[PDB]
Amino acid sequence: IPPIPPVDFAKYGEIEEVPMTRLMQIGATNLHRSWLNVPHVTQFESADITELEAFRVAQKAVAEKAGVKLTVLPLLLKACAYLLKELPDFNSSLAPSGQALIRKKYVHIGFAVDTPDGLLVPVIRNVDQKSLLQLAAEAAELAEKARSKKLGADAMQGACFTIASLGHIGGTAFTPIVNAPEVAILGVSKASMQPVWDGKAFQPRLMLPLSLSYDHRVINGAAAARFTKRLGDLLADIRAILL
Amino acid sequence: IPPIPPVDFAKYGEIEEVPMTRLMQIGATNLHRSWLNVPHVTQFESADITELEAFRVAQKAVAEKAGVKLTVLPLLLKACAYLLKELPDFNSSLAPSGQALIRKKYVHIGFAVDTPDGLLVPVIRNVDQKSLLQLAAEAAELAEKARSKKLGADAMQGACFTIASLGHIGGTAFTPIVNAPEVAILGVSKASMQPVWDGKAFQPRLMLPLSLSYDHRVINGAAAARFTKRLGDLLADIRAILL
Repeated sequence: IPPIPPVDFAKYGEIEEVPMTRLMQIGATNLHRSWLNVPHVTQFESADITELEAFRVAQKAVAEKAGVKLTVLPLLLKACAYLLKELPDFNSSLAPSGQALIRKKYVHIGFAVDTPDGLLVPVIRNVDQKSLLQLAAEAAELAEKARSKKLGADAMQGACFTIASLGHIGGTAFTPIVNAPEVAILGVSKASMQPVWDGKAFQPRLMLPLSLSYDHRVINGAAAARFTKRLGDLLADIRAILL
Repeated sequence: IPPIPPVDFAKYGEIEEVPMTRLMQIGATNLHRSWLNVPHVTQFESADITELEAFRVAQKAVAEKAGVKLTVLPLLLKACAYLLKELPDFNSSLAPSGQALIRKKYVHIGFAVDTPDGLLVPVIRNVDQKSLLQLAAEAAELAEKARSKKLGADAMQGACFTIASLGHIGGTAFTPIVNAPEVAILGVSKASMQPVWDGKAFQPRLMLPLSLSYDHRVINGAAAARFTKRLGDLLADIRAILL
């Protein structure tokens, strides 16, 4: 692939060289390898989380009694695990022969933690089997170990899917890059009060922006549209996970 | 125990003798054995099922697609199974030595089916592990087999708890009899719209009457009051089963 021509940046003013941590360099390589290997499409959707939010906030007592903080992330992890089982092509990878998908029968999900040294994506194993306060505890632990460089490379392996949440900082939507060999990554941005037509008038609903990027070789437009539609449906009423 | 004196009923008018099925006679014996063995207390509670009802009715599409009818019974079975795990003394039996409780580490629940021949209480095994549409399917099957005399005595065994629902016929509450060696039975009656004080005014909420009878040798008043309070809490918001 043609390289970018070097420029003498100091011809234009003062420059300074800072170096990249080995973590950034690793990260840089993996993103570039994914970019050139995966033809990316991003499907955008918004989910009504007004009732989910009310639930979160009411269970503040129980979560503190348990010592966990219950954010949107365990609710997101539980719903994507239910969906990764319903729509199995999202829980799979392209076999190196280019002619088979390896469908995984397990659901481990990674989530992006941005640390000073670079991006880490710890993996919670068997998300489909853990409860909201279990995933809350564990997500929190893995993030603290990630920040404190105590995350062992074992916990960075064998994910089937990645959630990347930037809702705590800002933004309306973004187009994340698939962590190949996974086949999809869910970006989540900031929730806002939005007018939503109730058939007769506009009601304020709290809306969560979702950005699903996927590997278009494995997932086609209709399948990905159906995945963010079911996810918006499960987040609007998380009780559907019970049936 | 002193017998009831025989009366010549025909001195007062015409009488007719109909016989009891063997099922009624079995049933008659077991109830009398429980009655004389278990000092019974009934704890009454009401649960707000307005939102549960809305959920039931909205999932009518999914349940029909699955071929199951989703009544209140699978929702009741799922919540009592979660609770039978939280409050383990309800999931136990008095050991024959009179000095130990056998705590069961499994949750199988029976439910009363009134058939022409008599009462049958089929048992769904491992209710804690099945989903609302799974319990819906299975409850329906077991009831049809019960009515059609095809219920094998295997499926009438090893229950930990019994739900007896008469909400489809009527009534405000009743005092059910514990099926010893179990230690409790939940009676459920008809839901009604009821005014419920919202701090400022009376709001109509749909209220489900619950009647928990228990074996007072094993369960004391505070524990049973806490059990129907948690059950009313879980039925008012079934999402708490997710955490």
